[PDB]
Amino acid sequence: AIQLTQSPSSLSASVGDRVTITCRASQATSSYLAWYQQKPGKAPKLLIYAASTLQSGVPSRFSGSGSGTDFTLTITSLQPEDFATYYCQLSKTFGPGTKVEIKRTVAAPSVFIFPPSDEQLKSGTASVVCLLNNFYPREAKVQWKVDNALQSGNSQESVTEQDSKDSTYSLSSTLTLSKADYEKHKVYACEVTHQGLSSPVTKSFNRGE
Amino acid sequence: GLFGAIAGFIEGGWQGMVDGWYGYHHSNEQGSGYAADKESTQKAIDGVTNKVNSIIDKMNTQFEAVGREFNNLERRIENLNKKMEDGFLDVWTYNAELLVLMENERTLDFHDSNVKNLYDKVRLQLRDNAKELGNGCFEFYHKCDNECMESIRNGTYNYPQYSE
Amino acid sequence: GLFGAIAGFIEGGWQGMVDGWYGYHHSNEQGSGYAADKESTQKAIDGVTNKVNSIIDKMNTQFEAVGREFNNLERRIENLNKKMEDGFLDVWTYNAELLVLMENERTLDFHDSNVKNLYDKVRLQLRDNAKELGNGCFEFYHKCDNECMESIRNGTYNYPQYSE
Amino acid sequence: GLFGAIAGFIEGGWQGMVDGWYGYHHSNEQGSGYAADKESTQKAIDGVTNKVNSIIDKMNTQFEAVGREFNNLERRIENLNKKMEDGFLDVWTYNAELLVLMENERTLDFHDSNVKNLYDKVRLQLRDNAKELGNGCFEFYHKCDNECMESIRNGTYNYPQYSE
Amino acid sequence: QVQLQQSGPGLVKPSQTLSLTCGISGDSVSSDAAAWDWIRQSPSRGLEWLGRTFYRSRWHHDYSESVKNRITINADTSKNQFSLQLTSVTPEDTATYYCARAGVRVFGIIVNSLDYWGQGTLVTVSSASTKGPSVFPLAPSSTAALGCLVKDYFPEPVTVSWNSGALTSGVHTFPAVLQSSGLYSLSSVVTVPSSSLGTQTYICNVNHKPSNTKVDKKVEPKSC
Amino acid sequence: QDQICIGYHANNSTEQVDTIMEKNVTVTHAQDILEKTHNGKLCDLDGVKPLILRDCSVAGWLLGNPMCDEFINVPEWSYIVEKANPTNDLCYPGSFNDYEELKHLLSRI
Amino acid sequence: GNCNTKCQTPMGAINSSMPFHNIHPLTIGECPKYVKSNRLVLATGLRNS
Repeated sequence: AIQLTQSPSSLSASVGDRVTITCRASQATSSYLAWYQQKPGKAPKLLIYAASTLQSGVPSRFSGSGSGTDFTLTITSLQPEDFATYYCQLSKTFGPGTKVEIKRTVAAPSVFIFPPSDEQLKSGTASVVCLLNNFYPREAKVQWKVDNALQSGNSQESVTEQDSKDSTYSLSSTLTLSKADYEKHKVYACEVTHQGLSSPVTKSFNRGE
Repeated sequence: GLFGAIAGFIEGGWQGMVDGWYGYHHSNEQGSGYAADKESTQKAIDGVTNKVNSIIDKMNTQFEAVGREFNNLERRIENLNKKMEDGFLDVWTYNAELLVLMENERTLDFHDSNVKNLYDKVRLQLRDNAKELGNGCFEFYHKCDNECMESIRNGTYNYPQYSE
Repeated sequence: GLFGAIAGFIEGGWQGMVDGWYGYHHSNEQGSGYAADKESTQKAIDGVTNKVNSIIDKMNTQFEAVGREFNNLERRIENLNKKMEDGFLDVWTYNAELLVLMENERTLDFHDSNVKNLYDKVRLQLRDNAKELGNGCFEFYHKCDNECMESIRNGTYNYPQYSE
Repeated sequence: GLFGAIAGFIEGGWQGMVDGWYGYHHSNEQGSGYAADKESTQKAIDGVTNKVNSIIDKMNTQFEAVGREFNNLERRIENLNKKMEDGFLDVWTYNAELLVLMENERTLDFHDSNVKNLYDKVRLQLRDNAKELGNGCFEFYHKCDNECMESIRNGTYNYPQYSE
Repeated sequence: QVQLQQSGPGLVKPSQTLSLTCGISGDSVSSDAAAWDWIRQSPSRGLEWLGRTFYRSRWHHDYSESVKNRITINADTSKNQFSLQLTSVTPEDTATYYCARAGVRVFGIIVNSLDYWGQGTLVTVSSASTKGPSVFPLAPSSTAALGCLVKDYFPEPVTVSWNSGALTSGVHTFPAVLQSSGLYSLSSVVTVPSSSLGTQTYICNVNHKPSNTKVDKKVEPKSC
Repeated sequence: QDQICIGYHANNSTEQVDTIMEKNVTVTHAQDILEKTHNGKLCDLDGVKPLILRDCSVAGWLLGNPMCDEFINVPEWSYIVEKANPTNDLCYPGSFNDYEELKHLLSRI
Repeated sequence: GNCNTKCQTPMGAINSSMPFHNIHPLTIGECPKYVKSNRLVLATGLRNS
């Protein structure tokens, strides 16, 4: 029934900086409003209810205010653990939720490449993976290179959530091909370009050694 | 009550409402269901919260009886002090008790007022498309689904619906 | 009054009622007759009795000014005592007068509320079988004898009576 | 308000009324026009005037703290005097603030009562010749000119007018 | 304090009967000061309130509008549990379901702000059948990194650990990706000092309970 | 035949309040605001320990009664506590001129 | 006894938050106002049924 809007739809700040979120309800019911935090993969966790009262066990760095149609949630000094999706609810309906992202200094990733295992060679398919560890920001671009020929449309990648301790990302990119097509090639290389690097970094190996 | 809603022209309260002091119970082909009129409940919650805050902060300078010791030949001034402190504590007890009683009265009557006002809000929209069954219910002379009920709740009932 | 019944949409009170503050005056082929709505009168009598008891027992520790004698060189402490007792007696007179005034207000409005609530009780049963003549009377669209009136009094009016 | 007229089943107040707190706004072939229901406004003006007079004259013997000087070895009696005057001034501040608050409450609710009572006065005359449009207006089912409206104002509406 | 522990099969055939059960510890499902809600969250719809039960004088059921006549919630005091029962499931129900305890009040009335939650049960509906995962080693190169590739399983989720949970630092468990064949796959990586490459044994422990598959794979560097 | 009904919240509560026109009105939820429990122990005040005169009067402590050697050296206190009728007093009889005024002065030190 | 409280009466301590109390007139601390009543309940809900 009641429709909630939530602003901004996303943000980014550094540790210590004070952030504020706004939940605009079409209705003015002051209490009935409640702010939850959701980390990736876990259920929400009630932070504020009645829009200005704090649930027992929550650090004091959160504070709810506002009235009429506009309620606000203020965090005074961010934490590496406060990275999360914040939701506001009005008595039975949740707002779409905002994503509090941790902004930090840039970090150069560690790049590793793992070739297909012989057990997969039995299966008839060959899967190589490029793993990118402990980097930031999300921006990162990967090239797959076999015998100095560029690939496209034959790979797919997945990044993890921003880490809860040092606030970095990590990534896997999977290149999956037919085993005969793999045997037709010798060189396989993963090439990473990122603001965290002054130069594009290539790591490469040959089929069989 | 003083307005006649609670324990009056409405018989008793619903055990099935848990999220509001007042509300609706609609029954159509799409089922039955309770709903809380949140806005009126918020008016009442603000009323009670401001009342509690008033009680706490209006008697935040009451009187503090500090002890004064006297000798055996100052019986007069000692008795003066004694009955002075006694009288102040009596008058402040009186004030606290009167505030508590009068606020209980006003609060019960405020809730009664809110129930009667909600019944009147529904009636003033439903003017002729419905009929009062005398105990808080309204019989719809037309067919109206859940969005009809929602428009009644949030207060936008559209009178042009043919009703015979 | 505050609810509009006494000296309002009902013009004035009946000299012919002696056994209740509120009541009915039915007129059918079996004659006319006054009746007292005892239950509402008992609610009002309890209200007033509890109010009188409250007034008596809420100021049962007021202040008792006992006399203290002082010499000619204790003018300061004597004046302290004098204006202390004076101030306590003034504040307790204030409390008594405020209680009396506010209770008169609430009691007159309570009676008005009771009259309006009784009119509403009759109307909420008689919903469509009768018509309001605007001054406290209800015209019956059907024929109904003294047991009809008794069922209206004790609150069990049966709506299925054909009325055209 | 507590009775539901102001900011309730009547939406808001008319800027175009300047000579009364309550009134009518009639619209017929002879034009539209505001009128003040003077009698009810006079009831309200008397209410407020008597309230102000009560506030002024009910605390016309409050307490006057006259200064008494003491030496260095009369710290006990000096402190007695000091906290006595302090306590009296605190209790009288309490009384003044409570009177002001409770009177604001009663006065706002009195005005709400007056608006609802005027709406009810109009409805109880217009019983079936008109229909409620739900926001304080009444649609006349017959044709009635300015003297009709005047008879409604002063309270003598004649029900025999054929209305279909 | 309070704990809500969920159970129920993660795969349910289309148009069939979905049934979850939230067991309670620390309070009473017959509590007069709380209500028991069922919520669902999906990346498409966000958090949606599904249903509620409670007990004042009878058993009261308060259902939503998006699940009119499609939902039923029960409370069993014999086991101190409450159960969600959703009929005629369609593809639109794929989501994470949470059982919650609505029970922070303000002057005695329950605002519905959920107070405690269950660890959530992911539930997908599909025409596909269950498939056990295959686990493949990812050996460190000759400071070092190694891991596991879990391939070809259905449905979500899958639990992965290292040395029965002894290794926690530096572990990264990746959100799975749906393969074009309609199958799920992900990887789990961990970095360690290269000095322990020969002396520390690293055992990968995978559990896929819809398939009831539990596998432990030792990953060593490739010799020859 | 659709119908809507208006009602209000209720429960199995028993908490009773008093009104100026009615006694023992049963409401749904009520808030007590009066305290009636104590622990009965002379406990510290803001961390600073009191000066619990065990069996000495104020005069005995100040003058240094021989049976009061407990109080030869006192640390800072928060409030002085003495029995209603001490037994260790001006052991040699007599009086203490303007005793109560010195008590008043002590009430500020 | 070895405690720590924020108010003290000659017959006990008050670790309480209410605005009033009825233990003993003479106190010391940030503690409520003395009242000679045996019950001060405030009605927040509405008349039961």
